[PDB]
This record gives sequence, structure tokens and C-alpha cells, in this order.
Amino acid sequence: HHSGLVKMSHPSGDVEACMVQVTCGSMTLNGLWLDNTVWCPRHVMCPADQLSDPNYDALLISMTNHSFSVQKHIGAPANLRVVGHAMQGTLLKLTVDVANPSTPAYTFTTVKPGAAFSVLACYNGRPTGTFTVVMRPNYTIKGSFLCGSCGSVGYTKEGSVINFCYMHQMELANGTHTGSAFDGTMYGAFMDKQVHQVQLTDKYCSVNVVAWLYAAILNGCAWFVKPNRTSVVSFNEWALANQFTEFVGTQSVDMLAVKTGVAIEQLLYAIQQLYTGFQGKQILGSTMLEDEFTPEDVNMQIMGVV
Amino acid sequence: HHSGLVKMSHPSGDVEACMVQVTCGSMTLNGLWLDNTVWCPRHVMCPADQLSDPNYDALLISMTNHSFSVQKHIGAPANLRVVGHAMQGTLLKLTVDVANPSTPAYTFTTVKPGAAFSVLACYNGRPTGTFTVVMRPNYTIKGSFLCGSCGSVGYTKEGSVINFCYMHQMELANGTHTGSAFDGTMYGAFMDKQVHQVQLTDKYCSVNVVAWLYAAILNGCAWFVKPNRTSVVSFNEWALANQFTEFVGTQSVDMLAVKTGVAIEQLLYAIQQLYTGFQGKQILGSTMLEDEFTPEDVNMQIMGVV
Ligand SMILES: *[C@H](O)[C@H](C[C@@H]1CCNC1=O)NC(=O)[C@H](CC(C)C)NC(=O)OCCSc1ccccc1
Ligand SMILES: *[C@H](O)[C@H](C[C@@H]1CCNC1=O)NC(=O)[C@H](CC(C)C)NC(=O)OCCSc1ccccc1
Repeated sequence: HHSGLVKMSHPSGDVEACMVQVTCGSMTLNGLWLDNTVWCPRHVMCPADQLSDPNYDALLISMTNHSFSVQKHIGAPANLRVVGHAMQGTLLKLTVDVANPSTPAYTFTTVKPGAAFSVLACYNGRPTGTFTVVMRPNYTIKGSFLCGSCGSVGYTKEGSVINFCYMHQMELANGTHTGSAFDGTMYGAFMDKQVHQVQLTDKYCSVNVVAWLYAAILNGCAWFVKPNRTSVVSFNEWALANQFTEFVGTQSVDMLAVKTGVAIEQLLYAIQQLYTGFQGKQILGSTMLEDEFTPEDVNMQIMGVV
Repeated sequence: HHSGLVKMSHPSGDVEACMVQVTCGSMTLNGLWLDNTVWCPRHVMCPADQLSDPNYDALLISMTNHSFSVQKHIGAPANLRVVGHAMQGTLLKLTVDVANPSTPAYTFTTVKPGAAFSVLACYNGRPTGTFTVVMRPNYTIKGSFLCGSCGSVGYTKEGSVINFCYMHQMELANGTHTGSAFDGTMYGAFMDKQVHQVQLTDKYCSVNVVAWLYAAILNGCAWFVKPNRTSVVSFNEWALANQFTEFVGTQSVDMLAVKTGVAIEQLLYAIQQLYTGFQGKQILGSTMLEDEFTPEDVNMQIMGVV
């Protein structure tokens, strides 16, 4: 039995219409054009001989409006003249002379560990792929980004409003990725410098494992459900010693409990048992715990509830 | 180490601009608007009391142009007046009075087992998600489709040309999905009738397993590579008895062999060994063979080659 779960991204068209190419000196990457503003990573200003320890304050003062070339390629093409520039954290805010006529309704938000978002991967201002990731507990994502991908954006969508939450910046030593929020902060403890950095330990996202076990029950797979129960408090004590995030319930999880008639505490017990071993059994085609699907994914994809 | 692989879909904007809602009687689903033509599943004509054994020839003759209501909701809205109608296999071709001003360059093609394509899942003519699937050897896909999803489309993209290959029709007993090609044929042996149908056995897609093992080597994971080799001919004899597709090499696979210095026949031997058991070892975080990534996915996502 197929679970009915796929990695589901938002339709990307609203965001595709906002992507541009930004060039500064010897650097080119992507930017996001909303109203009269183009956002892009500030390391587009960095010469290759400074990438390991840039002085971004001095680089910013060294730029003029002529330092930046901004072009839109796909769809309605345009060359955008930069008329102001500013730095916010690890992002540049370029002011341009033309307002994007296809600016969607949008907000800026920060995504939290365990939450999913959609990524539009772009090179030279041209969208090339879309995928969805969950923010890991160590503030990396398991993405797919190559040279030239910086400035690619991540977002969620509520109704017609696009909530931009990620601008791609870098690849870590273990092949995961991180970037900035649109307040300019890097996710986690990372810095936008090309030097090796301490990377924190990842953890299983307990609330997403619970979601996946509910997806299994919703698919008729419940061999792991027992009368036994572990309290949230007891589970969370256990989680700290076993590389799991502490569990915090949500109405999304509560809907899954009501639909299945299986209590959260039953699944917290099952996780503890499954972590010691699946004993050769499979859950939704897997012999290990899955934490890349959220309670919202399961509600939406299986239960039809948004 | 993260593999650098995600489920990567095409940007969906070009196709979003083609989706419409088609209503006929008590049925509503999605259609695809290209030039002056709207394509949709023919069971939109079926009354609920005929779904198990429709007479589609008689249903078609019973329709007039007034029988169909076609509306575009998102983006540039329009109500489209139907001025002709026709049946091609399991699809209707509605001719409308307005040509889609955002018709992309496009072709129609049929996708083959093991090949990947992008799906734009739509409800009531509104795109709601995108995901990528591989056509299974039994001509189903492991999708995520609910009531109202019929007429959702699947496609590949070469350059700027969209190759439409799938229009969603139905869900099988094991939760997988199938649909039609735009020549109107159902994939596999399926019929667009709401009756239980024999479903063929699925198989591992050997060429995609080889691709994934190459992805592992490209990530520094090669413990399973041994000097031993199995010829393509010998492997394919073995595959028929062990629920694998027969392996057919491509230039995409050959590039992976050249890049890694590991021969295809070495990986065919490794597959045979891994199928008997991983012996507690992991490959790219998995204890089972992965066949949902193509040689092209690995070339593109890891090697940067399109
Ligand atoms: C921008 O397009 C690019 C994106 C990466 C290239 C390969 N895949 C990517 O995701 N970003 C960069 O090249 C980074 C620029 C810095 C922030 C100024 N540098 C980068 O990712 O270098 C990685 C090695 S340095 C490092 C090592 C370990 C932990 C942190 C940083
Ligand atoms: C169209 O929106 C809809 C899509 C499915 C609804 C639930 N998820 C879907 O993918 N398609 C239908 O409802 C089908 C209409 C037929 C083709 C006229 N019917 C359908 O999928 O019924 C499934 C039960 S009948 C069946 C059982 C086993 C094998 C084949 C068919």
C-alpha cells in the first residue's frame, strides 16, 4: 500500500515572477524582486580574495548604485536600474526604479525547526527546480543547491499570501545547506563567510515522527500501536538523552488523534520502542523513523484538510 | 553526509497558467487550456449512476457545447465558451472561443517506466501543489491525489518546451494512481471505469537503482563496490526471477561511470548482493534499495549536468 504521501511543494509561479539576476563585480547570483526592492545575499559584493573574511561594512560603503546590475530574464524581461542600496544583516536591499508588476501578496517570516517550506532553486536568475524541505533542529536544510544557487528563496503560503522565510547562502561540510531569513539573520549560529564552521548535531523531529506514525494508522498500518503510553513530560525527558526534539502538540496533531482514535501518548511510547529497533518490520515501506513529513502534510495529503 | 538529492520538480508557473475548471452536469474537475483547446478526462460527462460502466460513445453524443462550463480562476481570469467538443480515447478535447494567451511551447509525449515527471495537483481549476514521481513498471505512480484532482497534469521540460505526458484519472486499490497520455490512452492496462481492476506487480527499476548507487559513490559512500562484476546479460536473466526490471544503459548512466571510475557491471553485482541483504549497513541513509531517482537526476543534482 502506497501511503499517499509525496514531498509536496507549493505551485511556484507567483515566486518565479519575482526572480532576477544580480551581478556585482566578479559575482553573480539571484535576487528577489518585490515592489521596488531587490533582495539578495550580501556576499555578491565580495571579491574572491576576501570570501573567507569579508569586511562587509567597508564593502557596502565601497559600492555605488552603478556597482549592481539587475536583470530579469524569464517572463516579462526587464533591466532594472538600481537607485539605492542598503544592508540588512546578511542581505542587501537594492532599491530599483521599476516596481515589480507581478508582486504577489507577501510577508516575511522565520521558519522553525521541523516546519516545512518550499524552495525555488534558481541559477543566473532563471528558476530551474522546486522542492520542499523541513528546517532541521540544527538550522540546516537537506537541499539540492550548486554553485550559483545563492539568492534562491524558500517560502510558505497561507491563502494567496506568500510568506518568504529563506534566502540561500551556503553549503555546510556535511552537504546540508543554510541561509538567511529576510530580517537578515542567518538561521542558527552560521556566518556568511567562506570558512569551516562548527555545525550542531541534528536530531529527530519528534512531532513529525508522530505525524508519520499517524499517517501509517490512516493507511491501515498500526501494528506498532499498543495500549501502553508515555506521557509528554516523560517522553521529553527521554528525548533529551536520545537525540530527539522535545514534543510539543498542536491542533494539527490533535486532529490526527481524533481521526484515528489513537492517543499521542500511545505513539510517544511506540517511538521509544521503534528507536530500539523495528525488529524486521516495516512502517509505510520504511525500516527507520521518518521525520520529514509534518502534521500539516498528513492532514492535507491524506485527510484533505488545509 | 546529506546526499544532495531531493525530489526536484520543474518550476510550475508555465503550466499553472494553463489550468482551468471544467464542469459538466454533476461533475467538476480540471482541464488543460492550450491554444483554443481544453483537454480534460472524459468521465466529467459521466452521471454518478453510470460511473462503473459508462457508455462514453453515447454520453458524447448526448452532449452539446452548452453541456460544458469552463472557467479560469487564478491569474488572468476568464470564462471560456465551448464551441466544439470531441473525444480522443479517455480524454475530451473541447474547443473554446479564446486562445490561451499564455500557451507555452509544448509537445505531447508518453513517459516510460522508470522515468520521472512533474505533477501539478489541482482542485476546481486551482493549482494546489507540485511533486515529482517516476512511472512505475506497472504503469502506476505513487502520487498524492484526492477527490477532485482529475485533470491534474504531469509533464517534463526540455529547454523552454513543456512535454505533457500525464492527465490524472484514478486511484488504484493499493493507493497508487494512474491516468492518461494526451493521445487518450490510459497508461498500462487500466480502464477509466469505477470498477475494481487487476493491478500488475511492481518491480524495482534497475537503472534507477544503479543511478542511486552512483550517487552514493559521488558522495564518498562506496563500501559496496567490489572488483566483482555481473554482465548486463547475466543481470537481466537474474532480474526476471527477482522482480527487477531489465537494465538498459544510457549515456546518462555512462557519464556517471566515467565520473566515478566504477563500471556498471560492478554495480549490477552490488545490487544482487544488496538484494540479499544490507547486513546492517546503510547507503545514503537507507537500508533498502532506492529506485526513485533517475540517472538524469543524479547527473543534474550532484554533477551539475543537464
Ligand atoms: C552561493 O551560490 C553559494 C552556494 C553554495 C555553492 C555550492 N552549493 C551551495 O549551496 N554559496 C557559497 O559559495 C558560500 C559563500 C560564502 C557564504 C561567502 N560559501 C560556501 O558555501 O562555502 C562552503 C565552504 S566554507 C564553509 C564550510 C563549512 C561550514 C560553513 C562554511
Ligand atoms: C477524479 O478526480 C478522481 C481521482 C481520484 C479520487 C480519489 N483519488 C483519486 O486519484 N477519479 C475517480 O474518482 C475515478 C473515476 C473513474 C475513472 C470513472 N474513480 C476511481 O478512482 O475510483 C477508484 C475505485 S474503482 C477502481 C478500483 C481499483 C482499480 C481501478 C479502479
